[PDB]
Amino acid sequence: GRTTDPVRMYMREMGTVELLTREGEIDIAKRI
Amino acid sequence: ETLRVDPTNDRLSALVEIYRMMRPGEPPTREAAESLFENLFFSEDRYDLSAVGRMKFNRSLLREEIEGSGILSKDDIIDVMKKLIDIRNGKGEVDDIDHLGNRRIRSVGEMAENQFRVGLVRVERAVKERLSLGDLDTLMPQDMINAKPISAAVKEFFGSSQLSQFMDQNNPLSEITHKRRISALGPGGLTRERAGFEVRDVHPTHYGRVCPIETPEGPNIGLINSLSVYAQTNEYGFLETPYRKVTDGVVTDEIHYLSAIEEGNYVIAQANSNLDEEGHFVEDLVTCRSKGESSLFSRDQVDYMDVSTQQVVSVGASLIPFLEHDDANRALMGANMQRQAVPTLRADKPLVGTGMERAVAVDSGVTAVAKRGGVVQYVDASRIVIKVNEDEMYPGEAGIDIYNLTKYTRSNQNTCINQMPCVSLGEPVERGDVLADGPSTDLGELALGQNMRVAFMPWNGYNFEDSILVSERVVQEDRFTTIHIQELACVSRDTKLGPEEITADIPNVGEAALSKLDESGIVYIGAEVTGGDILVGKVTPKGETQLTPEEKLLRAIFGEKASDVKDSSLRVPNGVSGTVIDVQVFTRDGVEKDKRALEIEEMQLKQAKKDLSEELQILLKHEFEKKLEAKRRKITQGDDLAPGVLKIVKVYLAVKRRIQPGDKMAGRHGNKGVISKINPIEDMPYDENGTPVDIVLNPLGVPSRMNIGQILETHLGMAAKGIGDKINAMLKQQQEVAKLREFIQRAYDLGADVRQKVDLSTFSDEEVMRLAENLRKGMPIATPVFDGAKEAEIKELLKLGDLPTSGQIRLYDGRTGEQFERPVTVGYMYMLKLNHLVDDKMHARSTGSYSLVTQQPLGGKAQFGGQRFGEMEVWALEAYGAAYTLQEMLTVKSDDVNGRTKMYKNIVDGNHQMEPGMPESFNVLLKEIRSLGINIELEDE
Amino acid sequence: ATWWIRQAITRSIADQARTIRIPVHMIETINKLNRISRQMLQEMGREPTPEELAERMLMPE
Amino acid sequence: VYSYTEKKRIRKDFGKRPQVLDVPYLLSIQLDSFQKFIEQDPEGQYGLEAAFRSVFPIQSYSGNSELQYVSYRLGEPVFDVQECQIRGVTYSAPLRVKLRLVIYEREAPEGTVKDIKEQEVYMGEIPLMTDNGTFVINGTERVIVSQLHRSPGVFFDSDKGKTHSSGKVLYNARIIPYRGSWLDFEFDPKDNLFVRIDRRRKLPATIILRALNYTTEQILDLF
Repeated sequence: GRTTDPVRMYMREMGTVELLTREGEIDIAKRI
Repeated sequence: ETLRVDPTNDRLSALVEIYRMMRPGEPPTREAAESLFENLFFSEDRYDLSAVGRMKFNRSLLREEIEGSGILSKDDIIDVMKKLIDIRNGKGEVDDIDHLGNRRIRSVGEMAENQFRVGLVRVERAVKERLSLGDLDTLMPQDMINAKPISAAVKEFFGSSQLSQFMDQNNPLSEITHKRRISALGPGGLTRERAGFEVRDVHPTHYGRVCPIETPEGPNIGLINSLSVYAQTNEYGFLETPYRKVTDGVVTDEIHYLSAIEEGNYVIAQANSNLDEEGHFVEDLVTCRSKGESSLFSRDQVDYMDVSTQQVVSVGASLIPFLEHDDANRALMGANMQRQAVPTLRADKPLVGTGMERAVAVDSGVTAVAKRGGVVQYVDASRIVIKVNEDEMYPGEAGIDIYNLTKYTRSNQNTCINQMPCVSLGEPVERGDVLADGPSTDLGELALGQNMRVAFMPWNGYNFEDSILVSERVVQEDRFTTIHIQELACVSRDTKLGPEEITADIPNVGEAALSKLDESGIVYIGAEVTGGDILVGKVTPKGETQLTPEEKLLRAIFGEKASDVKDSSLRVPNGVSGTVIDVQVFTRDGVEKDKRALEIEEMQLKQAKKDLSEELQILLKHEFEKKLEAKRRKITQGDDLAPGVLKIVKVYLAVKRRIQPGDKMAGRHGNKGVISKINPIEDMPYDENGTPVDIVLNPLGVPSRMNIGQILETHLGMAAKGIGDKINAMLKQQQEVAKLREFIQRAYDLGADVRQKVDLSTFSDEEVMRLAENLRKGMPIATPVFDGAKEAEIKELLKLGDLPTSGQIRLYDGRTGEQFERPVTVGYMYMLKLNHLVDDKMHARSTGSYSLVTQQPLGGKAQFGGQRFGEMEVWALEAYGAAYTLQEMLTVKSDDVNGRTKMYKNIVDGNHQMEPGMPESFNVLLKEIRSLGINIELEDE
Repeated sequence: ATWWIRQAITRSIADQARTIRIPVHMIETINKLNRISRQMLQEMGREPTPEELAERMLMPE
Repeated sequence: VYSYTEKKRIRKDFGKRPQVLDVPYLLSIQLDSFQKFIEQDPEGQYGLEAAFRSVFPIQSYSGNSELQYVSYRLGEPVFDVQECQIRGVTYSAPLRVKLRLVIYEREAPEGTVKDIKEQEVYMGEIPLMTDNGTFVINGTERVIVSQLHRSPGVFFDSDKGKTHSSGKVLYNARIIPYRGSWLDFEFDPKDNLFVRIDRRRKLPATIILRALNYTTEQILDLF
């Protein structure tokens, strides 16, 4: 439904992204 | 229809629905919803019905298994739903929440266990977290467990919780009635703000388990009920009361404790039901109570009978003679008051009691009861030594018992606790006998107050509404005088400017003020101090005074030096005037002990050695020397004080408040009263023999509030004192042992068939003499609560003495000597001095300290603050035309910072005028609204 | 990243967790004292006195 | 028969009903409770033993390292009652618990253990109770008053018609556990069965049944 708890909103906005895959961080560092 | 309205279709849909309900905003997911649901009710870690919970659950559903699991089950939930549906349509009764079969009792042990378990789980979290990375030999089960959480939980519960309060210690009765107190408040109960009337109300199941009348009147009435005399607690925690099993028609002597739910199943006879010496009821029809109501039943219909006529009331309410003659409101007030009687200098006795005094006095650990019978070997004001009888002697021991009496020490209410031996040298004492009388106790009898010769008549309006007129003879005998030991602590901390000192050199005080202090700056023992005298001389360093001009000039003129230390000595509170009976000095380990601290320490050591040495002399040596070294270390080890504090000095003052107008006195029948005048003896009404009446009480106070108990008590006490006076007269002339024996024996018979039998034939001549000597002050009488003495018995006892049976004599006015018409009722009533001394309540303030945020005076008599001129008082002033009075009340006298100094100055030079100004509280309000986003200002500045 | 995140979180706790702020070195000293007092509480049985910590720790007392 | 302290001054006694049961020890309510709490029994029924058995057996999640409780004892109080009152301290006894840290060999579901470390550890001080049912916490004599609370179980407490017009009675049920969340069932004026979890919105009653792995057919079979 709806909520006012800021931590809940942060958990919602952040949990959308998949965690990661190994060699993904190396590729991202390569892009940087 | 619920299925029709049910939006869910599948288990997962329902799980996510309950997840959304429980945790809105969090996107539901399969694992999260399943885990939440399983943990709500079906995981032993986060859900548990105690054995009592399971028992009540199964019983409510009519199951036949009294045990089970602490977690719910599908069968349980569906059965609950089925029974709800049944009660909706079929035959089902809403459970009575106030039923004492539905309310459990939580005691100290259970609550402590729960809090300890909370600490255990919150340290279990940490121990699991640490075990998350297991190790082989780098860890021990001493690093993984922290004591701080468990200690914090236990200390928080025991010290700071609603259900652990300072012990009411101004009485044995108060102590005992506080110990057995039932409260519905606290963590897990109701609240006084939103409790509701239904719970506060008394219930038919309270019979024999909770007193109906002992309860504090006020915000929490019906929530602080007190346990009944005979009430017990089940294994589960439901109050149960005793009953004597009734067979076909015989009242057996076996006792069965019946819970509230078990009471309804049977019909129970009343305690006031006659028996024909064989257990058979004299009357075929008897009064009983089956289910809430009462009615008449045949003799062969009852299953149980009340154990005694006392079991309905609590201990406090069972000490009121003729309770059945008092309206419930007045009995409630009388109990709540006699809880507050202060122990007097000499506790005399209740001349009219209910026989429960011995039980209350002995049960409360205020007296020293012999643990083993024997012969008293050595008595002393401070200790008793018993030569145990060889029968009770254990083989490998010396049959010697030493009781160390508690001398004058402070109670929680600043009253005096002091034990006096009540046995003489060489007397035999059996197990359970009282050796020393505690505060407000007499030979093992509870004695809350004194029995005073009272008379019922107006006497010139000096007892107008409830005021009491007291004779000077009452004050002269010091029979309402009390002792009020109290503590005063002086603490020397370590300030930034330097450590504080307790030196005797105090500036700005003459030699006389410092006469009482010794060289070390602390008062002597036994010094008689007065309000304002210095007890402990303390000075705090100071500097950078920033002296104003026209004061630097004065110092230069008179060549004096501004001291770098300001006086902060502990002075006796104003008004208080007593003698210093004890001084204690606590010194921080690193600090160097002063002269007085060493002198006290040596006295403690010699006392400790003397006590231990006396122990061994009267009576093993190995433990003596081991104990002596242990005691010696404890005395000089150094105290663990708060941080910063260097040394604490405590002074004990022993005040003696005698009596005065404004002191509240009260009887046991809810009859309050405030002493108004202390009359000279010659002015009190007196009888034909010239004996004045000690107190004069208004009779108009009786009929309005239906407490005839006081009148009946007055008559019975008059009869008792008549018997006592007869014995005293027969003793003043050495009549005989035989005459005294005959008269005393006749006194103990007194007509009606009373269960008590006293045969003086078995009393030795010496014993009879002691008995009579103990009765010459009046014959103590017991009047059980609801089986008291009938008025005819009172008249008969009055007739035993030569007193008139009407209970009323003819008095003469001491002022004029003219007989009062309409003979008045005189007798002996038990008066108590309640702990509402006017000395503790008088308070006045011209000016003093002012609150911090709001520049207003402070609270009552502890900060020396002023009275609260509340909103309703402002309305009262507004209703009058008093505008200037109101203005000065709320602007100059209270808040205007510039206003009050100018008003003080103006008064000092006799110019009664004010410059009102603006109260500071309004300025605070303006700055506070402006601290929001609101722009509030004053127009036309 | 764990090193840096723990560093940031704990420094924030040290810097803005108290109304009367106390410096990081003093917070470290307080934490060390608390840890050693806790250890001595169990290794001893009742409590460590401030002098007793002058031995387990190496401070002037 | 009269005790000597009663032979000195016998109180004349009116009242006719014979005393069959004498007044019991008036402080039993507190002494018995704390005695159960403090004394250790060879069962989990009461007290610290019950608490330890309930919570103390430790398992390391996904680690299989266990810490278990053997027994406990109460050390001698440091200070006496009068000494505690004078100095000002809680009259407490140290709580020494005998713990055993057992380490399981990796890949040992059978229960094969590597080593056991049995040590006795101090766990705070629990205040003791004076002979007269009193605790002294900071030199001041304190008393813990017994509490009267709703017993755990099920209660049906239909309102008295105070909610909706016509004075229609709405029946409800409530499961009160010693620990855990409340489970309430209530009716609405439209005559429907609703579940409420504590401090939570109303939901249709059948939701809980569906959460219990129940289908519509068997639900109607039960009801």
